[PDB]
Amino acid sequence: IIVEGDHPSGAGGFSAALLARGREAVFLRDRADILSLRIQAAKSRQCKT
Amino acid sequence: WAQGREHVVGVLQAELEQCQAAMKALENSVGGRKKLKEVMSFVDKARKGE
Repeated sequence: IIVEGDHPSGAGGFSAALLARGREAVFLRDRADILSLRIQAAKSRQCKT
Repeated sequence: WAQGREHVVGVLQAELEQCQAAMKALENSVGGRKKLKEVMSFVDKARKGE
């Protein structure tokens, strides 16, 4: 989907503060995944050496 | 009276149908039917004592 706004007010039914809250939410999601993936890397056999 | 009785049903129901459509129409505008039902849940709650 495309929105075309620098500052979207209501897109897909969401208020201007609601878009901010979801953005932050995706930042937290990608942060969490990267952290899990690094924990798995720390328990990897290749970090043993 | 019988004639008015027969007509009121078809008229009144046609008014109801345009009413439900306008509701759907508000649904699409707000976004999801699920979201609008949420805000409806918040308003009903605030209207009750909940």
